[PDB]
Amino acid sequence: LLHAPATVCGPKKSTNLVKNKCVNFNFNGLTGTGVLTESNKKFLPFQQF
Amino acid sequence: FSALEPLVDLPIGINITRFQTLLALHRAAAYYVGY
Repeated sequence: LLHAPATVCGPKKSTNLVKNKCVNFNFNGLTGTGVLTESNKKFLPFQQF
Repeated sequence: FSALEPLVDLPIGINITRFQTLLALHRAAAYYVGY
């Protein structure tokens, strides 16, 4: 372990799809409560927020 | 007006002091620097 940023690490598990239920979530560190409903507005080809 | 987008980021964590460019030779162009 060094001051350099980590380049290799362990894996991560993925859950199944779900909608229309007010349930907790976690997307790339974003944990909150809401209804994961679909959208129409389009993002940039590199935006994840 | 300009609109610049992120290409890629590589964490290497090394001290960087000096900078320079690399050109080509053969056997007329301009470029700038901003701080």
